[PDB]
Amino acid sequence: DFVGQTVELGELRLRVRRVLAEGGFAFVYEAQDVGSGREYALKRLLSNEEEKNRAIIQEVCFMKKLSGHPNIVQFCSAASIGKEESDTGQAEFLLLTELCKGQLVEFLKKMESRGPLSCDTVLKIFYQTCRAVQHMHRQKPPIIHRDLKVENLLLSNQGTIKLCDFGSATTISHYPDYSNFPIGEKQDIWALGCILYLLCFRQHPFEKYSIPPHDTQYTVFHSLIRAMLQVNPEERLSIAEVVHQLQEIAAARNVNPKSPITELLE
Amino acid sequence: QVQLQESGGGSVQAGGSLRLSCGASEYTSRMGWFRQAPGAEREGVACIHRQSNLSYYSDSVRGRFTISQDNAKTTAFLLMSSLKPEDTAIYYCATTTDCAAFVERATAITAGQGTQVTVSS
Ligand SMILES: O=C1Nc2ccccc2/C1=C1/Nc2ccccc2/C1=N\OCC[C@@H](O)CO
Repeated sequence: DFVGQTVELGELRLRVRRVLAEGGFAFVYEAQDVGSGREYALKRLLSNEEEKNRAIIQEVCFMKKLSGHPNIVQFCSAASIGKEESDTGQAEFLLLTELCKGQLVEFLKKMESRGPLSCDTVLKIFYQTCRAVQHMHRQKPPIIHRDLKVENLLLSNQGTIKLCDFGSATTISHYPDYSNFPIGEKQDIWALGCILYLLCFRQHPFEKYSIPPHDTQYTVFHSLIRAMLQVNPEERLSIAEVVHQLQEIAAARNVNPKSPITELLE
Repeated sequence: QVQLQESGGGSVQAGGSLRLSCGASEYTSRMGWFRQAPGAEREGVACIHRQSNLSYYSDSVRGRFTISQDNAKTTAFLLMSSLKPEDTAIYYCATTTDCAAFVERATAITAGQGTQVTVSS
C-alpha cells in the first residue's frame, strides 16, 4: 500500500505510479515528478538491521560511482528516513534513477516466439552487458559485481542494456590513490560466460559442460564461451580480453554493437 | 623465470614480409611480441591465448600481422606482411597474464632479449 502517495526526495516531488518489481529486500516503483512530469524508477529498500543498512548504503554508493556509463542505469538521487519517522517502523532507503523500459528477460520471452535469437542481437546484448562490467573492473580499485545473471539486466528506453543490481558488489576500501593482482574479476567473467551460453542456447551450461555439437548459428561465439568458462581462473579471459574479441566479431559481421537493439523493440 | 628463444627478423624492403618465432622453456597461457621504436613508448603488437587460440593485435598492425602457435603450445610465430618504415623497431618476445592489457600497454611477465627489425624505403 505504498502506491498512490507523493514522496519528497530532495526538492523533487514524486507520485508513486505503480510496482515494477518486488522480491526480498526491496520494491521498485515507477514514479513521476509532479512538478516537471519527468519519470523515474524508484527503488525502496526497507531495513530493520544494521547489517542490512550497510548493505543498502553500499549498493547506493556503488550506483553513485558507476553512474555516467551508457550501460549502467543513471543515478539521479537517493534519500533516507530513520525508523522514528516512517510508516513502516523501519529504516527507509529511497533510490531514484532513470526509468527503463523493462527487464531483459521479458523482451527475450517475446522474441522466443520468432525463432532463436539472431546472432547479431546476441552480440549487441552481450557486448553492452560486458561494457558495463568492464566499467566496474576499470575502477581503481576494481569493483566486483559477483551476482551477474540475465534476469538482472534491463533494457533502456533507447534499446540499450542497463545493469542495475549492485547489492552483491564489493571492492577494497581505503585504497591508495601499487598492486596488479586479481581480486575477483575472474568470477565475473565466469558468470558472463554462463550468460552468453544462456542467451544462445536458452539454458544454463551446468544443470563439465557441452556446447551443442552441430550448432551452425552461434558458431562464432563458441571459442569465447569455452575461454570464459575455463575452470582455471588465470587461464580465463579478463573483461578486456573478452571485449576485444567481441569487437572483432562485431567487425567481422559489420555490426555496431553499441547501437540500439531495435530488434527487441518491435 | 621461463626461458625464451627468439628467431627471425632483420632487414627487409618496404612492403615485404618477415617472420619471427619464439620458444618458451615451459607452458604458459599467453605469448606475444611488443616493440620499441626510438624515443617511443613500448608498444604491444600481437598476443596469442594458447588454450583458445584467440589472438589480439594493436590497431597499428591488425590486418597485416598474424600471430599463431605450434600444436605443442611451446612456440609462437609472428608473420609480418606489408611492412613499412613505421614498423622499424626492436621486437621483444614476451609472456603475459593478459593479452588485451598486453596489446594496450605491453605489461609482461617476462621478456626476451629482443630482435631488430628494420624496414627500408
Ligand atoms: O528503470 C529502472 N531503473 C532501475 C534501477 C534499479 C533497479 C531497477 C530499475 C528499473 C526497472 N525498470 C523496470 C521495468 C519493468 C520491470 C522491472 C523494472 C526495474 N527494475 O526491476 C528490478 C528487478 C531486477 O533488479 C532483477 O534483479
